[PDB]
Amino acid sequence: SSGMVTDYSPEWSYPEGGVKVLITGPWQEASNNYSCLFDQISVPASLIQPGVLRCYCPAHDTGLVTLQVAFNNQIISNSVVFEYKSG
Amino acid sequence: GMVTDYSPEWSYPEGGVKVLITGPWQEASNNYSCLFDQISVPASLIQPGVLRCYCPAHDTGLVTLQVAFNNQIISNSVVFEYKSG
Repeated sequence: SSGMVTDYSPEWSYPEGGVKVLITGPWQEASNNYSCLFDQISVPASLIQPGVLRCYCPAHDTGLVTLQVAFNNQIISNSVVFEYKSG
Repeated sequence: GMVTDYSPEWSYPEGGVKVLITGPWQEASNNYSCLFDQISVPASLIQPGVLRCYCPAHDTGLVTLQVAFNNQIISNSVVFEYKSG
C-alpha cells in the first residue's frame, strides 16, 4: 500500500477546513488505520474502495501545505501540495 | 454499477473544475465520459476505479452527474451543484 499519490480532489480548502478530500494511490490495506496529514496535522481517513482514501481536511492558516498519506501513523506516500485559500 | 464517491461536489458557473468520481470503473478502453445535466465531457481512468474529468460550464443550480462508457450511461445519478459564486 506504500507508493505515490496519483491524484487528489479538491486541491484546496478555505481556512476553516471541513472539506472532503479524495486521495488516490496504491492503498490496499483492509485495516482501518489510514490517516492523512496536512502540514503534519492528522485527520482519519477511510478506504472507500481499493486505491481510494477519503478524509475531511482540518482547519489551517492560508498558505500551501504538505498533504501525506499514513498507515498506523507511518507516512506511506510522497507529499503533494494542498492549498488553504483566504476565500 | 454505482458511484461510490466524488469530489468536489460543486463548481462555479464557469465550470472548469477537476472532479474525481470513484466506482467500479475497470474498462481499459479510453471511452469513459461524464454527463453533467446531459452535457458530456471526456473522462480519464486515472487508475482502476478512479475517473477524472473537468466539469462543463452551467447555469447556477443542481444537476445530475452520471458516468458513461461508449456514450451509454453506466452509473446511478448523483447530485452536483453549480453555486452562484
